Amino acid sequence: PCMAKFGPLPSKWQMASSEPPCVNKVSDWKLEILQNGLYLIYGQVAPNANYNDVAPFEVRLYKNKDMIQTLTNKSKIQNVGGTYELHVGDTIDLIFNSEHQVLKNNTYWGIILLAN
Amino acid sequence: PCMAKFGPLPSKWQMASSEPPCVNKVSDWKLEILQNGLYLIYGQVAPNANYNDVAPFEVRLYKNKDMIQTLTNKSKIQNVGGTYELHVGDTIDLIFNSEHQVLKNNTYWGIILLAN
Amino acid sequence: PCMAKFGPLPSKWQMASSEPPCVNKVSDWKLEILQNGLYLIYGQVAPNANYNDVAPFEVRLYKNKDMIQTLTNKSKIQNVGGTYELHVGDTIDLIFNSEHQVLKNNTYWGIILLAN
Repeated sequence: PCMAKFGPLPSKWQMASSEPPCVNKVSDWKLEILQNGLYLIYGQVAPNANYNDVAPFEVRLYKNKDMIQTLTNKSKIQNVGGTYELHVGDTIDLIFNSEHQVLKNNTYWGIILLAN
Repeated sequence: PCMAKFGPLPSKWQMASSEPPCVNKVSDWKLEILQNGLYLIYGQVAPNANYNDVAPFEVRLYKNKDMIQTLTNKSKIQNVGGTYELHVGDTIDLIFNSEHQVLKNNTYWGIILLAN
Repeated sequence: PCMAKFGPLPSKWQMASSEPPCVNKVSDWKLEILQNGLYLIYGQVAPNANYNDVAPFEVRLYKNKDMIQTLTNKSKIQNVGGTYELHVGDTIDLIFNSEHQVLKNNTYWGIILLAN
């Protein structure tokens, strides 16, 4: 199997595949796709309940430059991802409006190659 | 493969895995997770069209004590589940506001282990 | 693996399975299920931005005669599908309110057999 997961704390990027790998980590919360195929993106955002800064609550999942998911709910744990056919060079990134909107000890996302 | 499905009638819990199993049935509509891993929960709620009792319409999917899905639509067949990384000891349960809100001959949920 | 995908242009139905096959193409955008099992339907609708005809915007996914997904958003790329236990004889079809509501060079759907 080829899969990767970022977080939650203490972990950053964790990876497991054969050679050649299907993905490579770019930086915290961001990955590049190295093989064409059918992937399942998964994970969860646990929103910090006592978040009281001025930035509105929003978490955004990016495929390349385009948002593919917006999470707007400050109370409940919400799933990230879905099923995506992805191509070589694509990136996936999870971006928080404020690093404190979220509980990084219970926030993560990952990916698994399902098929070519 | 490791998988399990509850219902629909006439069936209750049906299971198939190797030893040791990845899940074990707790009771009707309720399962315990026995291995850490990436699961896909699936299934459907077929709402009883002629439901006329006082209880409002709602079906709830639970992970442990927390609702992970609420189904509020009394007319259409609606999918249950999604992709969840689950841990040893976790339960998943499907709870109906009234056993008659739903058509148990066309209502079920199941689970498959995707990866460790 | 057993899988099939329609589109995007230039492609129509593309298939790959062992014998006997799990699905067979009926016609453009429409497939029949030949084996009972757990499938994942995937894909995306890329809405034509400059769509200005009288037909309202809607894309519908059908399981047999019943809509299982409605896509109503004229601006963003939106995912199609989810996880469905499907039976022999079932059809899946993707229907557009107007063939021009959508960019067929970036519109497709596919299916993969996950388990029996």
